[PDB]
Amino acid sequence: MDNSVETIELKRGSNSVYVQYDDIMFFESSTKSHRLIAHLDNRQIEFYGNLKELSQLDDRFFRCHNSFVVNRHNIESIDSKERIVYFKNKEHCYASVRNVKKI
DNA sequence: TTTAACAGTTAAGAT
DNA sequence: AAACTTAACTGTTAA
Ligand SMILES: [Mg+2]
Ligand SMILES: [Mg+2]
Repeated sequence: MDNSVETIELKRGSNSVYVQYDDIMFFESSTKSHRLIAHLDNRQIEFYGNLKELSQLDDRFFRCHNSFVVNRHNIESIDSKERIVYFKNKEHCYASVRNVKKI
């Protein structure tokens, strides 16, 4: 078990992958029902979970949109006009009108 | 500056 | 592991 760095267990059936919090740029809802996609530095992991629970895990995980939970540690910049959040790995996600200012 | 109506869309709670 | 339901979202628009 990785005890020295905060980690989240992402499950796939009886398989588990432990991912360090700051490996994660953001989570988004999957096109697949009841699944989410964790966007890591250079990998994506699809798993069963809910965005609400993830946002409750840690102050750094913020619900910036109904469909997205961002890791504040990995935000590089925000285009506030278009409400696009940019991450250190060059990915982006969207923030909602009601949540963008609270990031 | 603020809140929210509107109407379409979606996250998440039996088999 | 992977259909049906509806509260609560969404951006636009207005006040
Ligand atoms: Mg890292
Ligand atoms: Mg949080």
